[PDB]
Amino acid sequence: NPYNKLFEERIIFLGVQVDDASANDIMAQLLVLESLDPDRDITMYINSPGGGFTSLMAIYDTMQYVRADIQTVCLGQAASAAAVLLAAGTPGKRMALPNARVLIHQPSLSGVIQGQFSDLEIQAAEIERMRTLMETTLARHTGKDAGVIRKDTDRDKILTAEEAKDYGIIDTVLEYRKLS
Amino acid sequence: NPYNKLFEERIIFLGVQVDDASANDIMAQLLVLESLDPDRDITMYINSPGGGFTSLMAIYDTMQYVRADIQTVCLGQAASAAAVLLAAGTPGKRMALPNARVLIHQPSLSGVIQGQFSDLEIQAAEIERMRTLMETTLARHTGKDAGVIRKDTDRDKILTAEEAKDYGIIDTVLEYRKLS
Amino acid sequence: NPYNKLFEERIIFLGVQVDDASANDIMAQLLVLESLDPDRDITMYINSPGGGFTSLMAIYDTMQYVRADIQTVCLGQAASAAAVLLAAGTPGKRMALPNARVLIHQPSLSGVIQGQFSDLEIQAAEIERMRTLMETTLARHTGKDAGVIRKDTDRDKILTAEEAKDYGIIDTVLEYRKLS
Amino acid sequence: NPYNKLFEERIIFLGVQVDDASANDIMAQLLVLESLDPDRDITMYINSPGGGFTSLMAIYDTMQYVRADIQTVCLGQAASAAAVLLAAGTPGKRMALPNARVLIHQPSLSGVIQGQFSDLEIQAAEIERMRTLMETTLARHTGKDAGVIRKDTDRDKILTAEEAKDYGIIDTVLEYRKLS
Amino acid sequence: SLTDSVYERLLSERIIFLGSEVNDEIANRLCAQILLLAAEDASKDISLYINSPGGSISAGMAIYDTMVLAPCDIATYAMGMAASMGEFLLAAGTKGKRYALPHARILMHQPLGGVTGSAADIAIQAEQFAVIKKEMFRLNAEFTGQPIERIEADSDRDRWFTAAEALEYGFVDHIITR
Amino acid sequence: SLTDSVYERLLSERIIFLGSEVNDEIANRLCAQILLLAAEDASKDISLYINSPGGSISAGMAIYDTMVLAPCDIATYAMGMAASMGEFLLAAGTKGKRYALPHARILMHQPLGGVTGSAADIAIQAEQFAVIKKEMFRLNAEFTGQPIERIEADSDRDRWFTAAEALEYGFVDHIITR
Amino acid sequence: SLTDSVYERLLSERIIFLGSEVNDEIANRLCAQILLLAAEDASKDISLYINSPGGSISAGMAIYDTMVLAPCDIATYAMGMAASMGEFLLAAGTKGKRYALPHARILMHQPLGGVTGSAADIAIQAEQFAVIKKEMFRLNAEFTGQPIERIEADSDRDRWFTAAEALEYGFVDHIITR
Amino acid sequence: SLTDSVYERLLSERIIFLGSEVNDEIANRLCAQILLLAAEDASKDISLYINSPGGSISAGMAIYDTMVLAPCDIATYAMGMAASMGEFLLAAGTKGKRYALPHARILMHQPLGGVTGSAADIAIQAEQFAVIKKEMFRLNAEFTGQPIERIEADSDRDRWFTAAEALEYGFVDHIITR
Amino acid sequence: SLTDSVYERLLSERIIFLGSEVNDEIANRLCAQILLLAAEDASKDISLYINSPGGSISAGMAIYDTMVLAPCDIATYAMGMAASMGEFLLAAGTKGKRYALPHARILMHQPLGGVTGSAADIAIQAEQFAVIKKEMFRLNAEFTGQPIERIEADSDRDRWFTAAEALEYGFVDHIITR
Ligand SMILES: CC(C)C[C@H](NC(=O)[C@H](Cc1ccccc1)NC(=O)c1cnccn1)B(O)O
Ligand SMILES: CC(C)C[C@H](NC(=O)[C@H](Cc1ccccc1)NC(=O)c1cnccn1)B(O)O
Ligand SMILES: CC(C)C[C@H](NC(=O)[C@H](Cc1ccccc1)NC(=O)c1cnccn1)B(O)O
Ligand SMILES: CC(C)C[C@H](NC(=O)[C@H](Cc1ccccc1)NC(=O)c1cnccn1)B(O)O
Ligand SMILES: CC(C)C[C@H](NC(=O)[C@H](Cc1ccccc1)NC(=O)c1cnccn1)B(O)O
Ligand SMILES: CC(C)C[C@H](NC(=O)[C@H](Cc1ccccc1)NC(=O)c1cnccn1)B(O)O
Ligand SMILES: CC(C)C[C@H](NC(=O)[C@H](Cc1ccccc1)NC(=O)c1cnccn1)B(O)O
Ligand SMILES: CC(C)C[C@H](NC(=O)[C@H](Cc1ccccc1)NC(=O)c1cnccn1)B(O)O
Ligand SMILES: CC(C)C[C@H](NC(=O)[C@H](Cc1ccccc1)NC(=O)c1cnccn1)B(O)O
Repeated sequence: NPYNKLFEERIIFLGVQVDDASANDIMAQLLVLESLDPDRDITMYINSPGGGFTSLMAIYDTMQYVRADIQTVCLGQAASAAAVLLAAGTPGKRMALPNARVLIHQPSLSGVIQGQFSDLEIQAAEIERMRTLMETTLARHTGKDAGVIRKDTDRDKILTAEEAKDYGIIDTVLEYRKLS
Repeated sequence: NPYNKLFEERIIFLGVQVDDASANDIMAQLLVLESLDPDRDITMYINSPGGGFTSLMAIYDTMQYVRADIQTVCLGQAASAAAVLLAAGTPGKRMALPNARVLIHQPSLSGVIQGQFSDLEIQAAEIERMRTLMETTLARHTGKDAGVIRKDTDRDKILTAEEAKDYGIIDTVLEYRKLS
Repeated sequence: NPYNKLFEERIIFLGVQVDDASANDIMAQLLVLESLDPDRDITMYINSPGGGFTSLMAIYDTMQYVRADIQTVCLGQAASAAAVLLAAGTPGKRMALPNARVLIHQPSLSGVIQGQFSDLEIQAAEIERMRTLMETTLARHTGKDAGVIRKDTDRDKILTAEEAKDYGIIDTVLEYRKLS
Repeated sequence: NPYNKLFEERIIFLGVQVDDASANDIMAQLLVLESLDPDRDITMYINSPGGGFTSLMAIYDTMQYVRADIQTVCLGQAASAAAVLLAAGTPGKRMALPNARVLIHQPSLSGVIQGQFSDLEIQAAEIERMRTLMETTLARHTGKDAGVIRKDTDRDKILTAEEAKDYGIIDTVLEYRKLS
Repeated sequence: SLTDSVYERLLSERIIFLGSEVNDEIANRLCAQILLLAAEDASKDISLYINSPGGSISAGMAIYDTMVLAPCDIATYAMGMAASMGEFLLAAGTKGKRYALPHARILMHQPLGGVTGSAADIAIQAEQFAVIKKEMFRLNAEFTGQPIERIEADSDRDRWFTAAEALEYGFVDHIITR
Repeated sequence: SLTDSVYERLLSERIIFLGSEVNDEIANRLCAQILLLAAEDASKDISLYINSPGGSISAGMAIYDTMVLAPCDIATYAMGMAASMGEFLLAAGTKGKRYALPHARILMHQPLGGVTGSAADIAIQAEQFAVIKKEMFRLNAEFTGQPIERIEADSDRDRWFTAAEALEYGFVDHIITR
Repeated sequence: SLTDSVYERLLSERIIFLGSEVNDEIANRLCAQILLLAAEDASKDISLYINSPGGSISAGMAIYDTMVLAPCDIATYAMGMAASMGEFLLAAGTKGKRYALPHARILMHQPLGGVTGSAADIAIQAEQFAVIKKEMFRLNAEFTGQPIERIEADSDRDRWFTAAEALEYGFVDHIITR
Repeated sequence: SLTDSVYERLLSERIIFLGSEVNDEIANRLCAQILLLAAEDASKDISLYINSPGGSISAGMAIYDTMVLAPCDIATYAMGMAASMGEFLLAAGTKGKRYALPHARILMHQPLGGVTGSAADIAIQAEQFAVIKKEMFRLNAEFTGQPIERIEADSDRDRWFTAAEALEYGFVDHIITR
Repeated sequence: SLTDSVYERLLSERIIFLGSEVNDEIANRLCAQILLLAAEDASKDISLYINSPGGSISAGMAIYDTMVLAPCDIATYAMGMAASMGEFLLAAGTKGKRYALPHARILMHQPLGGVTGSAADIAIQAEQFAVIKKEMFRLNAEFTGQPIERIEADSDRDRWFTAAEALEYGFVDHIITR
């Protein structure tokens, strides 16, 4: 079973939309591979369209918690939260395939949430500290000034893997082993 | 199977929306780990958006019933009922990841319930004693005056884990162990 | 179980609509067969209607990453992304059944995405570099000038397998073996 | 399990609507029975309402590819794609039950596909070469002139098994064996 | 229309109908008709015929205030059904001029509503439901002449009345029989 | 129609109704009616009867600006319900001419809305929600004569008023009783 | 109707309303009204009152061209809300005759749209979105008198204005206060 | 209605609007209006103002045939948008009388459709799509004066025009600026 | 309405439109208009302009019988589209008075339908489909003057005609060009 043999070789496969249930699976997998061998590097494969900030920071804190280095490999897409998880790998071990896409953008409410203006001043203060935390996280891991990331994630910033290396999202664009 | 290996290492994973079926699973898991070793600490991982008050107080009473200490760890979100379950851990063992979110707010009817005014004086007296019980529970576990919590949970009170420690929801913000 | 016996004989079966979950399965299968025997050729059977560009370039980069040669065999259809994956096989090992259909066409937004014009200048710059990357990929693997492919994938270009050989999508139209 | 014991006795059961997933199962089954014994005849039971042309020509090419003779047996229905697969058996081994129905008809777009007229000149050139390929295939296997089949599949041509034998779709109407 | 034409000709004869549920649209056109008829002639009676399953409290309180502040005497007529706000506006007619047609049925019951939102919202809706229920029962006790304790006891569940039972209870003043 | 005919005859008597939620359609026809009545006679009062669950802020600000810039004195009448923008336009009447019918209920509450989109969109919606909420509370403090601190404190949740409580608070100037 | 009757009587007084979203239906009837009023009398001002959440660019460009090619001076009035195409047509009024009612709010933002179809379709939609956005910003820079660099910078996200801020920015020429 | 009343008064001034998508309902009423105006006076120009996203080919060919067979000169006016059948009927006006308002945008593109049914049905739809596309391009080459090879090349995808680009290309004859 | 007013004014000029699908509602009003115009003046021609995608056979046979039994000569006009029942009623006009506008397209095809129910129901529907198809082809052979074998052969699938091809085939008698 190919997902088992990834996990037996210490590869957590993100794969799907980052929601609660996807975040719950990875934190279960980050801690088991922490307990199996805390000194051997966990690899995290990321092909996710992102989504979720509390699901982001559940995966983010757990992959920062564990003793093992997290090797993040972007496969075809790391959008929104998944690009933050892609930068969340340990320095020197953040990888991307050459035609992988890194999409960084500020947090967004999917759909309108109603309420009184006192309720909405708090839901707006929440997405503002969701925004600053997304930028403070992505500044620890890209080496940028977090106001630069606010200017850059003002809109959808699609990064090619070669220019996600220059941005600091990843550290290495993966070279092939068949020359075609 | 990573949820089995959490449960074999005495970790109950909340994970999803607290409803009846989620509450039914945890009480089944709180009592089995009570029967396996009542002197060894049950750990409860919380990444829940909350919901449900009778499902809250089903999980709450069961994790207060068992002989084992409950180590509550907030992963990315401990909202509403889940933040009460997060405070429901034993003192000194209530943990949160550094970018976890604790959201405390008063109970709310999801959707309108119709009825005569005599029916609605009782559904309002119910959510009032749902509100006082949410505040009396959260005052036993945070050390606040339960009128302070009424002022604080008047709206949605988002707590960062460092200021959920100051609020008394958790006792320790978890430090990272990446051997680096 | 016939999909297991394909995979035990190192045959990855694409089969379905290329989306995230289909791309996640193949990259799990491309790397396991890379780890089982990196010098023995992986065969990729393609009967897909395509779809997805980040799911395309997730499968594309992984089948270009692995040490094993990828034998792409088109069964009845390689439309959209799947025709790019069909050309993504190693030269000399790109096969098609005689009545298989190869459909190459420029990337397309399924459904309207709304937004401000600054948001739409970026979603249009994205599908433009989705278009150039689809043509640069398909020019490395067909030996065309990538402006020829832009003229050819301007509309839906259905290729019969005998004229997908002349186009460079495949290298061999498969002859039948019926003892006859 | 009765479908396993069909497959262990080298009987591929078509059964359902010919779509991608049904075509993917049969090609997996045609090649496994090719690898188990390439000199022993695969039997293909057809009770399908048809559908799909690329799914047709995926099953068609694979049952023409394999070394084993394909014994096609029509059970109660071979319509559209399935009547072409019924004629796709080896000569002398194309069978039908006496009250089986063979329905041959030209390819059809299920539902309207929109587009510019340049897009629709290609979708019409596609169903025209879908139509000629359906007639060229059915002329190799029935011994007709492929313009005769165009006149005959102009509308829905329902063939009884006794007059699908005269048409050349099948070679033998199966006699009953009730030892009674 | 025809239905609007017949209602317009009865509006000329100072006969207005509450014939639907009392929502804000039917209440505003009745309040408009009472203001139009009281401005047209301030001394002739307005005949309000109630065939209503009841409706919004505030919509019916708009009608009731327009009935009271009109200088005309609003003669009310239970025509088939005066349930909920329909019995309220029936009993809100001028004393001596509240009529039940002999087979009208009067439904009296405490107000219905819905609580929603947070527990601080619902606690304020409940305070306001207690205000509306006390005021609706106070006015039904004023209209019928019953004690407010009996009004509150009878409007616990649905309390149905015939025309003769509504005459004894006090919703109507006469049962017209011609 | 009939309902449009009765409203047209009250428009001739300079009586206009805010009887629905204040959306842009009802606001534009009220603004049209106020502009039509102020052009017809610029010295007679316009009677605006409020039976409204409230509505859009900008729709009600269109009505409120048309009420103020009209040379006529807009007499407002709480008729059953003046909630949200309905209490605002009630209290926006000419001082001395803001009336509550005796069983009208006035609902006062901070504005409702919805945040959506990206975090830079929501940060601008929040700045504008703070501008609208400050301006709505400033005008309710101007209308009622209450301090803006009390207006902001009372319009935290729903704050219901009877006609007598709205008279004490300052939304209306009289409770007419005839 | 009544609402159509009040709008017809203001059309006789040369007062037309943009009171909805600017779609092609509301734009064509405004263009029809401007052509009808300019043919009726070519020297009197047309008062266009804007209560609009904005709408289609090409619908509003139809109105804007009909406003400019009319020999009448189109006096515009921000009535509650002038957003998107509503602020555009507000600022498209005759200079000296662009008014904001004192509590109107003006929303200025780059155009919204949607890309769809193939990458050659979307590349042409993007070229045309750059043409529309440049032309909308050029005209807002012409209307307000602001530089086109400031118009483009302020219309990145939603940029809200009060009546006083819109007077300083240049959308309106006066804030009428009577 | 009001909208029908303003269109009726412009129909008296021989101004008709194509203001919707060109479906058979809008085409038949335009063909009815052109036949009505050509029968009323056969020498005065009919002003057809186009604010259209385009529509059915056969609906617009009904309008185009009614425009040509009318003895009147149909003056056409690109008012905001003349896309597809809207640019066709714009360019189908009388030469010298095809106008673009200065901010109208003209969209030119090959016809859209849909193939469905069996392969013998679709082969006949494709033959007829080639006939319609050749005839639409022949008439746009006749209207604009462009070669049919350039019309076919430009109407491959969407081809947008400003009023000045449509004047150079040949859809309109003047850009009116007053 | 306006659209009904323009059609009423063309009905006074004896111009009726078949402008929709021929269902029973559009057929009955055309049959009503033909009976009304033949009773008004029994010697002047009725101009029936066809812009129709076709429709019900029995609805169009109602129109066709009303066209024939009218003492007036029904001049028919292919205006953009005459498909199915629209080409039938086009070709059903008076000989010498069947016109195609020069870019009308005529679609000729066998009738469509649906079989449903039991096998005894479907066998009777099939007998009746053979009766309708034989009668529709007999009348198209009578109208066009083509043999019924050619009508049946051409109406196998969709058979499209331009105005010039329909003139050669026999649906229309002239292509008017002015
Ligand atoms: C860049 C990081 C912060 C993640 C981004 N933030 C979000 O908008 C997502 C929301 C989302 C997006 C797509 C699908 C499902 C959920 N994160 C959130 O949960 C969220 C919630 N409220 C405000 C802002 N973000 B991205 O849109 O996923
Ligand atoms: C803070 C604690 C009390 C949990 C909070 N409670 C609630 O708001 C929840 C939300 C909810 C869930 C199901 C159905 C209706 C409403 N309240 C309740 O459980 C609830 C259920 N029935 C009546 C009244 N409240 B939170 O919103 O989850
Ligand atoms: C070779 C490939 C790139 C050509 C075709 N590509 C596309 O049309 C696909 C279809 C699609 C899938 C998901 C969402 C939207 C659109 N385009 C994309 O992958 C895509 C995805 N997001 C934005 C823009 N394009 B085909 O459908 O795979
Ligand atoms: C006779 C052979 C060619 C098969 C026939 N072809 C078709 O009409 C079916 C139609 C279909 C069925 C299921 C889902 C989608 C489309 N085969 C096709 O896929 C198809 C698609 N486009 C044109 C023609 N055929 B029959 O109708 O299955
Ligand atoms: C008249 C009274 C005593 C009984 C009933 N009236 C009500 O309670 C009505 C029924 C209704 C109408 C419209 C929408 C929702 C509810 N309720 C109200 O208007 C109401 C409910 N809660 C608070 C304030 N008013 B009856 O009219 O159905
Ligand atoms: C009047 C204020 C104080 C309270 C309430 N206001 C609102 O909730 C209304 C919501 C509404 C209602 C009907 C239609 C459209 C929008 N406020 C607004 O219009 C609004 C909301 N957010 C931003 C700007 N304006 B009430 O009117 O419901
Ligand atoms: C006035 C401008 C600056 C601001 C806004 N404009 C628009 O968003 C308008 C409204 C609209 C209409 C249909 C679909 C999408 C959007 N945009 C357009 O009309 C538009 C959109 N894409 C291309 C051309 N025009 B507002 O009017 O909504
Ligand atoms: C008009 C020319 C320039 C190009 C475009 N035409 C079309 O797309 C329209 C599509 C349409 C529109 C409304 C209702 C039904 C069908 N073309 C047709 O009407 C059409 C399509 N296929 C065959 C015959 N006519 B435009 O209108 O979008
Ligand atoms: C008119 C002739 C030449 C060809 C076509 N006729 C029809 O399809 C029409 C349209 C229609 C209406 C209702 C249900 C099914 C079909 N066929 C019939 O009216 C019809 C009459 N009898 C039996 C079955 N269908 B055309 O109108 O599309």
